[PDB]
Amino acid sequence: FLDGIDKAQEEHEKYHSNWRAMASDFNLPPVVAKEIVASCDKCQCSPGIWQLNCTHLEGKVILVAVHVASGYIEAEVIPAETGQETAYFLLKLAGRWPVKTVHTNNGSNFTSTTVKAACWWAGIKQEFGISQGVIESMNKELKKIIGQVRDQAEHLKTAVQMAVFIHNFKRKGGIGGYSAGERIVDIIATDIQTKELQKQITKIQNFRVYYRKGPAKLLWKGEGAVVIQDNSDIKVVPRRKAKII
Amino acid sequence: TAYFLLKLAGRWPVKTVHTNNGSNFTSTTVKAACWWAGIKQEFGN
Amino acid sequence: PIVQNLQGQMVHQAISPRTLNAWVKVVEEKAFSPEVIPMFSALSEGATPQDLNTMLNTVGGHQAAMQMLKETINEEAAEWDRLHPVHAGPIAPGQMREPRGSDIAGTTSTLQEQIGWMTHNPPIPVGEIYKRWIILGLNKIVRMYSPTSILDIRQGPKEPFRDYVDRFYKTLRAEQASQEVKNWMTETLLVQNANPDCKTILKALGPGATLEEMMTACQG
Amino acid sequence: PIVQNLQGQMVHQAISPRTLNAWVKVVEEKAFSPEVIPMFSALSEGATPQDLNTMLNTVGGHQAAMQMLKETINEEAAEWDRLHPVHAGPIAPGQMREPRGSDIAGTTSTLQEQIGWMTHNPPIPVGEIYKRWIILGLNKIVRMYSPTSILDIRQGPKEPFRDYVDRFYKTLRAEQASQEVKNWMTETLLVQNANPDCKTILKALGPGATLEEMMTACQG
Amino acid sequence: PIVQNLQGQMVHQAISPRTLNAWVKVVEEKAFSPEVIPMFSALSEGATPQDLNTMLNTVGGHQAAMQMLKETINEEAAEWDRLHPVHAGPIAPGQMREPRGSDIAGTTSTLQEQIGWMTHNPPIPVGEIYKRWIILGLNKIVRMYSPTSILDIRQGPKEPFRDYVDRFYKTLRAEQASQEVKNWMTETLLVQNANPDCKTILKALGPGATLEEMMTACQG
Amino acid sequence: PIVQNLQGQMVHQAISPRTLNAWVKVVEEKAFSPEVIPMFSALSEGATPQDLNTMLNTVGGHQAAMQMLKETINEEAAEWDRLHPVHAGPIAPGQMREPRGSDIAGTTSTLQEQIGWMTHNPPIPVGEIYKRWIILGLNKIVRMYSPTSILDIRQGPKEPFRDYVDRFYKTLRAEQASQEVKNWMTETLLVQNANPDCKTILKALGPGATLEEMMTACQG
Amino acid sequence: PIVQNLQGQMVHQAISPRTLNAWVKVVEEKAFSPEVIPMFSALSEGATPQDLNTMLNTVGGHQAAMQMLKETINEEAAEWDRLHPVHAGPIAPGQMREPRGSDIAGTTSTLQEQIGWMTHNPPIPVGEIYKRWIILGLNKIVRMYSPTSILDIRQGPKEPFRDYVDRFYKTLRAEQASQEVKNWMTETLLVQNANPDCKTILKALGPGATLEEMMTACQG
Ligand SMILES: O=P(O)(O)O[C@H]1[C@H](OP(=O)(O)O)[C@@H](OP(=O)(O)O)[C@H](OP(=O)(O)O)[C@@H](OP(=O)(O)O)[C@H]1OP(=O)(O)O
Ligand SMILES: O=P(O)(O)O[C@H]1[C@H](OP(=O)(O)O)[C@@H](OP(=O)(O)O)[C@H](OP(=O)(O)O)[C@@H](OP(=O)(O)O)[C@H]1OP(=O)(O)O
Ligand SMILES: [Zn+2]
Repeated sequence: FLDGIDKAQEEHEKYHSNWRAMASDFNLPPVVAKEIVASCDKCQCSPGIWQLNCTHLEGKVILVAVHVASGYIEAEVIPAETGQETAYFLLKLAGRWPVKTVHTNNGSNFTSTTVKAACWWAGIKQEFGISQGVIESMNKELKKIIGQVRDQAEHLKTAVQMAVFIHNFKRKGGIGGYSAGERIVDIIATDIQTKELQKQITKIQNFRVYYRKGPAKLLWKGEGAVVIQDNSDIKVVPRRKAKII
Repeated sequence: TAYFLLKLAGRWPVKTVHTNNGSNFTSTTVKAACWWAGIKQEFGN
Repeated sequence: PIVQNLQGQMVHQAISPRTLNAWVKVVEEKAFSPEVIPMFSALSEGATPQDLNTMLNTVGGHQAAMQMLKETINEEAAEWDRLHPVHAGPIAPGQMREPRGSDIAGTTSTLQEQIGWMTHNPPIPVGEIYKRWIILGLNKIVRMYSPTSILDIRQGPKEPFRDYVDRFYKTLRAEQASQEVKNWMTETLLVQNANPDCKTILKALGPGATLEEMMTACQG
Repeated sequence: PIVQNLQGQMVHQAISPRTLNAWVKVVEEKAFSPEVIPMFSALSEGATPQDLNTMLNTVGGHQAAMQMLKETINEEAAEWDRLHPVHAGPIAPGQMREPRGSDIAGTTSTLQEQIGWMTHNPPIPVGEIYKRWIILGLNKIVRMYSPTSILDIRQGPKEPFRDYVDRFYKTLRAEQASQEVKNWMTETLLVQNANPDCKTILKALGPGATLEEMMTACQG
Repeated sequence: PIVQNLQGQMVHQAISPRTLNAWVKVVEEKAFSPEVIPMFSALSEGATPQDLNTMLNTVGGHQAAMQMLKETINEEAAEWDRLHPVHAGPIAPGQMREPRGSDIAGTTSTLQEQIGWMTHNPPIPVGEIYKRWIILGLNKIVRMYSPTSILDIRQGPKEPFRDYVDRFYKTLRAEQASQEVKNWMTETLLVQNANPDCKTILKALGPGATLEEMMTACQG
Repeated sequence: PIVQNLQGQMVHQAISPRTLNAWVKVVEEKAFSPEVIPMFSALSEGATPQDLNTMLNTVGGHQAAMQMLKETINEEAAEWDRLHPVHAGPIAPGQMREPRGSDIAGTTSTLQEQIGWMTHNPPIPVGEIYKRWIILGLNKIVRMYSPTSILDIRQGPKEPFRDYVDRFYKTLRAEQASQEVKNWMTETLLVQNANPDCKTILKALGPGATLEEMMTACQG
Repeated sequence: PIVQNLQGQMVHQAISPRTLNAWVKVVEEKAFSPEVIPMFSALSEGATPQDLNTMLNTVGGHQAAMQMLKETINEEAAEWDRLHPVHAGPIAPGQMREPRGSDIAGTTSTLQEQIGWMTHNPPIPVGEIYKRWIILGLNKIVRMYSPTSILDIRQGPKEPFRDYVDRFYKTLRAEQASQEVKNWMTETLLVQNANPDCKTILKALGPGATLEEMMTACQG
């Protein structure tokens, strides 16, 4: 806040970011951030769930992939519509992020030989036909930020990359006011630590609980409740009628 | 090179970078690209 | 290649390795873009049909177009054989009869016959006829490799029209229409298929407006 | 092109692949900056109009510039036809009549006509006239391709005057005007729109001094 | 360029594209370091002033130094004209008048006049003089690109003396001054700007000693 | 540089740009190592001192070595002037006195003086003397740029003899001394500084054994 | 090197930088495989001993091989001195001193007397003798760089016979042997060391069959 108004103005003249981003990053009250936004003439699921789609912009085809559970985006303008570039983008996004499922349509390029080879090589599950409202809203938001930044852009690729860079970091999301990158980092880190801790205790703790049936294994005991799993089915019972051995 | 640097910035947050003195690394385009993203450019660990 | 000696006589020479290396690398780098069509005539000046065949055989891959051009060469050789009456009888010393289809194709005529025909008076531009046949084959190959037509191209609502007109002319050069039709389309299509503001400015300018004034009027 | 032998005559030669490759790569890489204007004259000395036409045709992309060059060549050919009307009467043996506009453009004239005209006594500078027409076309195309004018160059507050005057001279050289007008620009506009501190320093220095004092004055 | 026939007379030839490409590449790629002074003098062993101008104006970017050298060339031409005015009166047949300032600058004189001057008896190395003029400007150009002075060089606490003395000699060579003052400063400023340990070691060796003993003591 | 002419008197020749490009490339890519000594003599055969200075100034960076070699050149020139009788006074046409200490360095002598000296009868190999002075400077600066010694190379228990003898010979060539001491060290140190197994093998082989049987016995 | 002038006589020339650069880079980067032996004989044709030793010592790396070949050159010089009687006596015009072992190595002789030997009648092929000595040394050093014997090549159970026979032939060529023993080995060893299935297949095929039958039968 100490002389941060000047920095906020000099960075909003270049980014045109939302008021909450300036408030959180630069430690400014929301009122002055909203005033800065107004004063600008240009402003008024599992982690593997990824959706890829094709859009048309100024006579150019663009393939854009979105992380459904975190809002992360990645777009690239394909020069000539062919499945080879679709497969190249798929393998690049696989090499940059772990993906377990693909949500695309039944297009010819989506079912290309190279795309199928790449998806089989990566072991990614394929699901044709599809939540889409979030994809459409992100598409319109990227279109409007592209329109905003096109005045200072020379080519389409640079403008698209600038829009992606602004959207993924300089835009606070929903719950908690966290950007797409923060959300995806948080969710993948939490998944990693939870799976580590879950795999850590399986070797040590092994108890057998009888209820009402069979030798089920203890999963969680406390708060007057026993949750267990038997025959790949999870059952929750009260503390009564449950013997722990 | 500036396009690749912009892609890297769009994927991960970068604050500073150390690089050698190659001809393409000292060009005006990469200088403008790092001026945009506010990358602390250092030549020369 | 056949290069005239300095204050001497035209003597046949071997093809330089670097020229054919450049030809094959530019063929493999580009997917038979129209710009390679003039470049061919920039590399095969005064070359015997045997040299043309040797240069043609250097291509790696893209054999469908090579088969198509070979078929068109064969049919053109048949047409040349059928249109020109075949002289029969003794061969005059120092000269030779009209080349056959396989002779103009260069697959049977020896180098000595090619040299004799080149030095024959009146001149025999058999190599030039073969080069023109190859040019026609390359034109139809470019038509084969055209990814889209010209009448279906559209201009983006917010696209700067510089790239629009650039790609419009790039696609236009690939067209195999008559010159008058080309003039008509380059006068009507681009002015009738623009953005509303630029099209309004152009129709205000009226007909007979050169493309320089066309683009300077729509500058933004 | 056509090269002169050691104390000999002017003999034709095929186009060197290195020259055309360098030309096309420098055109692609350097876009349409003015510094390519001299390079063209470095790669076209003693060359036939056919060679210039081939070199213009080899470059791919930017087809609007090529179309504008073609139309300017056509109108210059019309001007040549208009200033030198169609001659009549038999031509003496060993001589060829004055080339038409199409012959100068090279669209209807074979290389043999160029060879005859170049070696004719007195020499016919058809190639030089075509080169000058291409130079005028390139001048107008680089005037067209200039991103902005010269009267709107604004110096940033934190921007040092080094790159400011560099781009000011870039736009000045990109502008086509008279030598006296350019001198007036370099005398007034360089200081009339500078940063206020440098403006005051230059006013303290006094008009009528070399720009070396200007660059050594406002350092920092 | 200007060459001599084998046991014959002097002739003029076109400029090799390779040399111009290498010159422009080496100028643009690295920097405006002092090694441009030898490199340029290694690519102009005999050429007309028009050739020098063509080699000069092809540079892309950094037009500020180009304007500096153009202004220095103009003032040198003016001073040459005022100190040695071209004598008036009749001109003897078979010769031509003395080149003017515009002639040595190459702005107005044609290539034929330059060739005639080079082959004249006695020969006029006017273009060569022009080259030396450019050299003078180039010196000032290096003064443009010196980032520091001859005194603000200091050795870091973790910086070995190798790159320290390398930078010191680089800045000394970038300095345009007398040789005697350079010798005076290289015998004194080296020890003053050195880390205390090796500084005191080399002082114990003896002041004014050559760098051989200094570097043998400063090892590690 | 200096080119021998076909049954004719020698004439001055410029330096090919590729020669300088290769020289600067090999200087930059590899640090100061003995292998640059032959390469130098492979690019400066019969070259004039001016050409030697021009190619020496082309280097970039490492100016400390350049200053050291300039100092050694100056001291060698002073010694040469002291040992040979100084010359002065007028000389008959077609002849001139021997080059001074500054003339052999090329800092005051012009190209014409060097040409006259090399074409003199009998010729004066001043260029060869300057080249051998440069060779001595290169030897001493390669000795300067050798970090490791000859008496410190050790063979590891698992280290093969191949790279051991390789580095031994690297250091042997990097060290400048008499031939006899080089033979003594290359006969004694290699066996005296090896693993015990190969040491006993070589002792069994006996003194004075050839290197081939030595290394085919130590191998394994 | 010494080259044949067009319709002229033998003329000495320096080594082009391209040839030596290509030689050193291919030697350092590709291998010490025997296929480099023809390459050398394709580069040193019509050379001089000075050029031979300059090319020999320029290449860096693997200096143990350089010392080995120097030792073999010294021993071959001793052999030449001892087998060929040394004729000591007066030297008359039309004759020069007898070639020596050190003269063949180009150590005690300079370039001009080597040229005189080349032009001397009767011709003295000292360069050819040095080249064949280098060939013998290179054969010894390529024998040194064969890590495996010829009797230890065994086909792996899962190893395809293609690369197996390829490396078998490579090691056979690298092996120093006569023609008849090579024929015996290529007739016996390959079938005596194959996989059992192809072993029985080729035994069923029987003798008197070329490698085509063996390779068509061992597939699968
Ligand atoms: O055009 P490329 O296929 O890449 O080959 C070039 C070309 O060599 P050629 O003229 O023999 O084909 C260069 O010559 P120019 O482009 O200047 O006409 C040459 O340059 P130098 O001869 O001056 O070395 C260069 O070599 P380099 O890459 O070392 O600069 C070499 O490339 P390659 O060496 O890779 O074949
Ligand atoms: O040796 P050649 O087969 O006759 O080819 C040469 C050679 O070029 P390459 O080494 O690239 O093949 C010359 O280079 P130098 O050997 O003289 O260094 C080159 O001269 P430039 O590279 O300086 O242009 C010359 O070209 P030109 O005849 O134009 O002087 C060119 O001859 P070609 O043009 O016939 O290939
Ligand atoms: Zn805004």
